[PDB]
Amino acid sequence: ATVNQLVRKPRARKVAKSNVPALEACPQKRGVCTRVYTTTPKKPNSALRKVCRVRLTNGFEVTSYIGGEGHNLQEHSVILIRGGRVK
Amino acid sequence: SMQDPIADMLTRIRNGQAANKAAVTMPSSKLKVAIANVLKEEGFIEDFKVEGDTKPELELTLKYFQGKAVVESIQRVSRPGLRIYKRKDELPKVMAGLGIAVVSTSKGVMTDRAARQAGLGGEIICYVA
RNA sequence: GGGAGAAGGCACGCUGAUAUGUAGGUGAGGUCCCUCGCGGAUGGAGCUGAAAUCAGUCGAAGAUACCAGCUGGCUGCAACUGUUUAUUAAAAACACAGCACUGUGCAAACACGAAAGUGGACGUAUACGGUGUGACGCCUGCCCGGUGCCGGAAGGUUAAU
RNA sequence: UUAGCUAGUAGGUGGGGUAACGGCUCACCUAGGCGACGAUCCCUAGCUGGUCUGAGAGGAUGACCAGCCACACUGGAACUGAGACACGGUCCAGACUCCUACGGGAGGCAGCAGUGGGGAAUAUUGCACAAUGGGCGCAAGCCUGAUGCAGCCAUGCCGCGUGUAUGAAGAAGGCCUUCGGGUUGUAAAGUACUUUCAGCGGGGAGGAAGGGAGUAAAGUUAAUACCUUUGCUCAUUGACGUUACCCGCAGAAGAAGCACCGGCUAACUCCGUGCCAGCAGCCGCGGUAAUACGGAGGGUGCAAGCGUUAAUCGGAAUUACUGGGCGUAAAGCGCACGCAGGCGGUUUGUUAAGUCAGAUGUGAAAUCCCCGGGCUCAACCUGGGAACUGCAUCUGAUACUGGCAAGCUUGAGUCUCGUAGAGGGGGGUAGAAUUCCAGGUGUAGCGGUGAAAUGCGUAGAGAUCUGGAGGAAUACCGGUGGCGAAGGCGGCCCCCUGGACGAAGACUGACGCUCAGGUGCGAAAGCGUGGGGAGCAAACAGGAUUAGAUACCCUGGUAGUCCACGCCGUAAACGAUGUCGACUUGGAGGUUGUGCCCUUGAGGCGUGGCUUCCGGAGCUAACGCGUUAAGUCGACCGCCUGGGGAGUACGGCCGCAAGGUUAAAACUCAAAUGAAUUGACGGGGGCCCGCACAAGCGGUGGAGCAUGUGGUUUAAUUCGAUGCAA
RNA sequence: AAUACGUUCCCGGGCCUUGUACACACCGCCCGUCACACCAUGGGAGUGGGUUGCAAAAGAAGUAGGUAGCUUAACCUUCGGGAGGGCGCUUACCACUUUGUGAUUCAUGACUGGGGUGAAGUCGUAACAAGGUAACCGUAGGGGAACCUGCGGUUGGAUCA
RNA sequence: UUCUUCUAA
Repeated sequence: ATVNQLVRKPRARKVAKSNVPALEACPQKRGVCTRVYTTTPKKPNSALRKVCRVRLTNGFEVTSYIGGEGHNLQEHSVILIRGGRVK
Repeated sequence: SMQDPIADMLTRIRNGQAANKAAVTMPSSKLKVAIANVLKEEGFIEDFKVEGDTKPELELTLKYFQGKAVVESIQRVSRPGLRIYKRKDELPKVMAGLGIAVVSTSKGVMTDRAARQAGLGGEIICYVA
């Protein structure tokens, strides 16, 4: 913290990354349904969370949670994702 | 070892207040007297007694008020590793001006409120409050 | 250290100029010293003579003939130079420096010799003989029951006597 | 985890070249040039005014406006011209598209529209040069997809509505309920009033001023030709346009919706639902009574919008310049050396560099700020101001920091006498012990364990004495001792050698500190050759042990431990506290000096060095530290930034190797963590008690039957209790 | 009736004390192979791209230089020519393009290395108390697995007529 | 001397 050390080396402010990189700084991105299925969550909760494996515009293959209760989703379907993790 | 007599001086003032001593002595310098002749004038010490022939020794008298001390704070602004040169407009106000800031300009050593009325800035030594 | 001439690519004749011989090499007649000689300096005539540049110029092609490496990538095996089936087999075979074990105190061990004697060795354990392994790197586990070897001398067995 | 880079390179001379200077180009010399103040190489990028956030410091950012730059199918090149390497010029090569009678040609929206494409997503083959400009022309004019307009999107910022009063029967109805009521709710209904806007109908500025023609006079000239200048008339010029604004008209009319209510954070009930359906920024809700799911009611928040996602700062002091920390919560290199580096005692002059002050220049406009003005306000437009935190120049200033000289001695360093010491190497030398060998004596066990056993013994061990050999370590001293920077150093003697301290002095003149990179030292184990090998001892072997025992135990036993010379370079290398200063209450010691007082004995008064415990202030999250600071301040270096991943991967480096060293990322979690408190627990420690044990006696469990339970069976064997405490 | 010496041990309870990672509280917490499942990643015979160095080849257009040749309205002029220009010629430079060799980066890759994660498996129970062989650092060896053991160090360990 | 373990609200 001596200023000579501060002269020889600047304060490296830490660089943070996105947790949602597949959108690549976009609000929403178009996607293609690849597999629609359910998934049991981790220990404190017990459900069958409806979820779909998605091929995106940029070739990314991601999973994205189906909100709500009940849907009409097929594979090979055009959807749109907004973000947000599921805990 | 000896990187400053000034930071030696202010700390010997600082540790003498808490030690409740009446007389803090040290070897004297030309710049040391030029500061010590301000704080008597500004009313933060009572007496300084510069003596010594082969080597001048400055002996101070600490000002105490109502039992406790007068020097509530004593700092160092321009340290030897980092000097401070502020203009006449960037002169500070120690404790909203209630304390004083010792600045050395080309017109010797004075306080900041005198230096504002002198209208010329310089090197800020320390803060005394 | 190498691999590596890796690979790959460019130049190549002749004529003229540079410089009608250049760089260089050799080196007189001169000149001076000289203990004067089968001298020393100086001195450069002479001869001899590369290499390069530049500019021309000829062919389809100028290392023109003769002469004179095909290169690359992976892997087996042996480290290598070596040695060999004279006369169908040249290697992965052998040898090898290296490693390990073992024997041996000098009149050595051992070998050739009925013997004498000789090699060992005119060497003396950092020596010598034998066996196995075969550079270097990393290493080298378990079993002595068996077979050998070594050590033991209590007892059993037992020759000539 | 980019360290070397450069040959026209770098410089010169000469020639050439360009508007201009110059390897600009060439020739010839010279070998220079550059780089750790980051060259080089890689990745990304138009730059600034500004914009956004932030209290500021800063951070991010460059659409719109500007200033600059670059590009124009791609790659090239010149041309022309004052100005080009030319979006809408040429020429060549390419690609693609198109035409062709197949010989050939043509083509460039990153102009404005538009089409396709891509995409989460971004408008009309819109109109009009009236104004503002721009090009040409004497003018008139001509052109302008520059420009002014309209459409298009709640894209954003503003301004405005969707009425106002009254109205309790607290209506109906809804919801809820203690069934009493409550709430919706003055809300609506009703009553009176208002007509903004939109609509309709009618009226009606500014942007149109200039200029244009006809005219008059003056100037100019021979001119009253012309022309120029200044007055006068005729006409104008509007795309927007049905403008801005003004009156009628009619009625409450035509005009409100999203999000939210578990806490965080403003606002709850009811019902469905039952770890399902789901919810979810975080903590977390749902496993039959959910304020967290879904619905309803009610309420909260906003509003022509409301939400979600994206994206940036803030909060975040969470990189701490402002404004952090490193004893244990992440973090001080294992120490020492030392260059560059940064930092500097004291005093005098000098210098005026830094610094400060003043003055000039510039810091474009816009923007922001301040004071105004204009649009009915506001948004917006705009006047003036300040500001633009700078830089350049000039004039000062002299305290400090430098620069330059001179000094001084406190810092620092010598000289002089001594002092203590496991400080270092080198070579000896002892004495016990152990082992081994040999012998005497002697006899039946020895050894080991919890028990044993493996083992060793009658082939005479063990034991005992005597002799000899070998390696290794050096009892007691010995010490919360000593020395060394640490790592560390332990018999004695000798040889060589280091460091420290003290004492009186003498001298030197600041000679100082820290130190990236570098250099050395650096435990143990390990490595390499050699040696040596008593004891001990990984591995290994046997014996136990146990459910198992690759362990703990036993009996063995090899590397290894020792030496010589080299490699490795890590240790909880710890005081988990980097080095050198200065200040700041004490007490009790240890060790080592050195004065004084009669040593009046092992005494007292001093004065040093080092070290141990305690502990005041102070500090600390506490614990603690506490003059040897974890107190107060100085200088410089090293390091830290949630946990796992991980000091790992991948490269480099070094090494014989082992590895050392440098050092991530993906992914994952909402914890990890430190001290300290209260309990609990301990195959932890004390103290006490109980038919708890021990001391006793009788039983149960064997037998038969009674009774109850389990199980089985039944049409049903009703249900409940089910360690102790059924 | 018998018997009680006694408090060593056993069972339980209380008290002080210490340790402590325990706190629905030692019937506690806790670890690592292995089995399964999920997630990203290292390595990897290779494979396919991108970018770029390097060495040369390449020579359109263009311009500049030279120019045998053909040619040539102003100007000189004896009228013959003079210079110049044109065209072609060649030279210089250089685009397109080619060759080899590297480098770098992305994608992919049989297989293989660990890592992290599990509301139930299997094996053992190492650490937390003296965790029942104190714990841990180095380093070495061994071993299904936590681990074990040797040497050295640390206390960030309990015990005490 | 020996002595191990207690799933998921």
